[PDB]
Amino acid sequence: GRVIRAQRKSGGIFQAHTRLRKGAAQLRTLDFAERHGYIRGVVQKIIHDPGRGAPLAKVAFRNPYHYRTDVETFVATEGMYTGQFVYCGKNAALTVGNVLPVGEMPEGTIISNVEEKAGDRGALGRSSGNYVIIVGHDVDTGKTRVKLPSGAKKVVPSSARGVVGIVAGGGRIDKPLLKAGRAFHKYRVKRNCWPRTRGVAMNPVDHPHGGGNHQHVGHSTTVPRQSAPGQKVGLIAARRTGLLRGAA
Amino acid sequence: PRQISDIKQFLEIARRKDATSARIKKNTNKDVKFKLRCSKYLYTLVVADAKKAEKLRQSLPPDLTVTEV
Amino acid sequence: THAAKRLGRHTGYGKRKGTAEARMPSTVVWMRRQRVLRRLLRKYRESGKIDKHLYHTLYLEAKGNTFKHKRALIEHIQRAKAEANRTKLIQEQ
Amino acid sequence: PSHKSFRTKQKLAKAARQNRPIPQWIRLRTGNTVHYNMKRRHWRRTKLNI
Amino acid sequence: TKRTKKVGVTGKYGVRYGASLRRDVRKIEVQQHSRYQCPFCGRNTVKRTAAGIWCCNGKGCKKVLAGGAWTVTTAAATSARSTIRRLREMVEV
Amino acid sequence: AQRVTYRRRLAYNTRSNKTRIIKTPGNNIRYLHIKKLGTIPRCGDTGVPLQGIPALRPREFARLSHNQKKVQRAYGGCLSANAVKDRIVRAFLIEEQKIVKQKLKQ
RNA sequence: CAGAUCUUGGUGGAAGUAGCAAAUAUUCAAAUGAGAACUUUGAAGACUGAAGUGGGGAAAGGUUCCAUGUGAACAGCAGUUGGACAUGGGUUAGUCGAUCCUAAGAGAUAGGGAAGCUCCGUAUGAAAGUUGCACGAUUUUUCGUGCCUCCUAUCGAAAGGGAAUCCGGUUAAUAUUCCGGAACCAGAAGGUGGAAUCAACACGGCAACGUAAAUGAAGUUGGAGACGUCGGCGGGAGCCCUGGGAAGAGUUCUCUUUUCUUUUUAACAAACCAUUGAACUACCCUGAAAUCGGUUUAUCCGGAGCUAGGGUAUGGUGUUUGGAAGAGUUCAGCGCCUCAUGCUGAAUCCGGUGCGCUCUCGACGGCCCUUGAAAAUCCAACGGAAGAAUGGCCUUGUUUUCACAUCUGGUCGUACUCAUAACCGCAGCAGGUCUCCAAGGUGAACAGCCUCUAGUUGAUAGAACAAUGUAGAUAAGGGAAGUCGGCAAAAUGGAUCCGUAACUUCGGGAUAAGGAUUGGCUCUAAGGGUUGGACAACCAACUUAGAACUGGUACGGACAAGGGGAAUCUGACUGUCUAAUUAAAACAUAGCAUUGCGAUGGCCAGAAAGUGGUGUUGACGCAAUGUGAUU
Ligand SMILES: [Zn+2]
Repeated sequence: GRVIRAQRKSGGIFQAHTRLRKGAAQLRTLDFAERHGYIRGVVQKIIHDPGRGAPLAKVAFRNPYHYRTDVETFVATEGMYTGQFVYCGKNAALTVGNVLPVGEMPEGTIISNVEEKAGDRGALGRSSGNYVIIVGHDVDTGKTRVKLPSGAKKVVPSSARGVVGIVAGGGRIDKPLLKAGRAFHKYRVKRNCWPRTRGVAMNPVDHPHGGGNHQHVGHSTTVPRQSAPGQKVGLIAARRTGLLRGAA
Repeated sequence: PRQISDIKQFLEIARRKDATSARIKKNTNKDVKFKLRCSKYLYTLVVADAKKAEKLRQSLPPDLTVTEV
Repeated sequence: THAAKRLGRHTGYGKRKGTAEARMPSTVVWMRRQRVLRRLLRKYRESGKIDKHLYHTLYLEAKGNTFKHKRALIEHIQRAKAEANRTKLIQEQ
Repeated sequence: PSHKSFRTKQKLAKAARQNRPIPQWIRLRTGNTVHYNMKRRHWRRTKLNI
Repeated sequence: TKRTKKVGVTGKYGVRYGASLRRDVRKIEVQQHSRYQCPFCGRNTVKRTAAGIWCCNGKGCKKVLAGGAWTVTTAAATSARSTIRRLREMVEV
Repeated sequence: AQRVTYRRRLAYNTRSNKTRIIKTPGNNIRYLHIKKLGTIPRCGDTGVPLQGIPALRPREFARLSHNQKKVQRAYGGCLSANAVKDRIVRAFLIEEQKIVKQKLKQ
């Protein structure tokens, strides 16, 4: 046969389009000021990052060791404004836009850009309108239980930092794209993944679903998890199929 | 090219080191133009009266080479 | 031919190939009328014929397509001034 | 294209020099068969290929 | 003149894309292109930009607000701010 | 009417191929290649253009004298007058309140 | 060797045969020449008709460019001619490009794999130093220590960024490169003059801010470079149009104070600059506003300070000048071998116009689940390192970000074509190949048609109209009876005024369907600008509507330019594909639904890797599928 499109997406023309992107959205390097006290920064810009629904925030801090200022690229939280003072550290106040360790915050708080490990500069809850809820704590072997946007429950060390509030950008998926042009423009600044040709519309050489006098798969679309590349197409390791008629 | 308004500055520029030559131009409207060729610029002074032009020509430095156009 | 057209010849329906808006845009006609009306209102306000209270009203009516031309605007101003002067005379007397 | 490198211009100079007639006194040498050759290159018939 | 019964701003889309999709776009488009009050200035001069940037016009409060895609503030953000304030006030004591 | 040609070998309407039609003292209509317009320096705090400074290309400022690129004031040529006034008032008020907080902390 | 659709070479019948028919078109006279339908000159008739058969470029070609000769081969006819042949000549730059910078990317080095050719990797797990500071130093200075801080290989654009040149003339062929004139930029020393500082770093304005200068080390910060698309509005430059004057030319049975050509002002420099045209555009001062006012074509602004008055800045493709009339252009004379082709007379003037065209600028508005490069380089600010002139006068450093002045600016390309003959397609092939400027009339118009400038008259020719053809037209009466099928053709067609159904997602259908008018001439009425004492004689303007009269009952008079309707199947629509037999109901699409994955992960890649993509990503995400608007 032939190498399928999924196998062909290893790079090259399938890389992300990052010319217009302004920078990574890392929180900050976990330093002495954030570990022991707090540090004050000023939000000097709130800008639009192409390919990302949520806005980005350029925040200027003061270097504690050298005569210099450092500009960060926080993920903008809803309600943040330019000229606002944000505080990052263990002793920061429970205010929207501040970055605090998860272990220094009560139960039920809504946060964003949460670290999986203390120092990775934000991993969880970064897309627009998404947030992470702090479910509980455990002082002995200090670890915090949190609820992720997908409903999963994750345990993190009680030193990971998170931003109080919700990622700015509100509900973006509520508006229909309404035409291929909007879909074309949406994915143009993201990558070469649009449009998509159905496998049953191809030939047997191209896709496992191609061929036949009628457009049909001919075999179960649910494929095993331990499937070789080139045949891991369709529904991979599907626990169940059909309409989700009641789920939690 | 630069233009000179007062006659005093025209004589001062003529009394310099770069004043290689001067040119006299007589126009149809009985106007006289005194032009100094310096190292960088050409300085032109406009005289609308013959009497003042004659006095200016007589007052020009003797070492200056004056040529009629 | 241009002189004849200036007099008014070679103008009828058989000599037109484009639509009326194509030959003369209604946007330009409205723009010309609005500028003329606003210029007249400003001149009257500066000359003292009307006050700012009446000028503001007439400005909004002109934007609202109340006056067809200068004559209509002048007539409306004359009626407003006459009524105001008559009411002032009644109040004074 | 009026925008040529030094190497290209030298190659053009060499090509123009090579495309010249052979003198008769050269062909008159005893035991020589240099009278005619097909190496004559015209700008429209055979291209230089850089 | 009313000039349109239902489609409103959506009327630029013609007869295509489906009536229900057109209405759903219409409501969100109205929210996106509606004015909002500046909490720091009071003027209704807050415009959207890039689906999340909200800027206030004028010589004052030139700040940029980070809000929702179509509205300055969403219900989820308002509830989150309220519960954060309640948690902060109950943890300060 | 007379028609013109580009004076250079660049044959495209790019931003570096700006041209202006001129009439010479020979009754000749021909192109004249010109540079882009200059930009007034902007305020560092408010982003507004700075009053009293000409709009020039970046290297054209080197030929100017010092006073023509600066306004005779603190932060002149970098911040606007309103921005400087706001900074002065903000600095004085915050320092006064810092002194008040220090004295009252005892 | 008689064969192998044998190999190579040569040569036949077909045969003086098919044919040398797209792109409207040529004719007369003279010259040269042995020879003229193709050469040259003059005349006439035409075409390209500014989205050109015109003038230039990018790529590509490489001498095809120019002059002088030849006509053996080629120019499918010819040749006195050529992009052919032969001999010579021709490309002149500090300002135009490359060179400099960086983008997508390429790629050494450290290091790690690989038997290896080599693969990954670009501050990467590297002792990856160029730079900041007077410690010696006669005495008025870049030479050996010390302590030092997030620097860093390079290549990569003749359309991205960028320091700087214009006019006139000149050659057979080069010029923004040469000549004459007039400028600009960068670097280097410091040659003068000016300015401040008597005892160190200026003044004025309330302010916006201004000046001829107005000392400023490291470090830090800021700005410029530097940015999408569409729409209307206002201005400027060039072009177009129009009224006079001057000069020349055309017509002149008749008429036309007539028709045509010229009437030009560059870079650069200075002063003003809302005046003449275009922002109360931004900011500042006085002042405090409801009977709210100001204001754009477009509804924005204002006790977070409106209107009004007065100022500050932004400043050229605006005005007045210099350049600069000495140039260029037009006309009229003298020499009369005329030699340097010279000399001598005049004009080159005064006005106006705009929903006009091209470019540009200014203030705006709409759109995005699209927000629309980087770097070199330059400038500004915070800050305070360093300084030494002395005897109120004869005496220094600084500034060279003030004015004048000196020197230097190297290397490479520069001819010509850019195409129905200079490129590619076997060729001098009706094919293909990126882009700049774009006159008048008709007309909505960069539509079609004619014309001006410019170019060309080049597609083997002559004679005659047989059949059958190719292309273009018409046809009495019938009107699809033809044919698988109204295939083809015909019919409709512009604009203005009436009128317009079923159905529908209420947006459409719709120009539905169906009707009337259209010329020329003479008038009438209404709709706008400055301007002399209720007004007003002009100048400068275009529209709309109506009426009479008239003729071929004709008039979008050529050109230009929808046939329409009633149903069924199917795809929702816009869009995409089988280059060279299938454009579709096929693909894609928005919408709908499902699956995996919380990073020690999902999916993909790699021989391996201290390896790569998604990922500058985090479930409103990525990856894998099916169905295909709405209901
Ligand atoms: Zn506000």
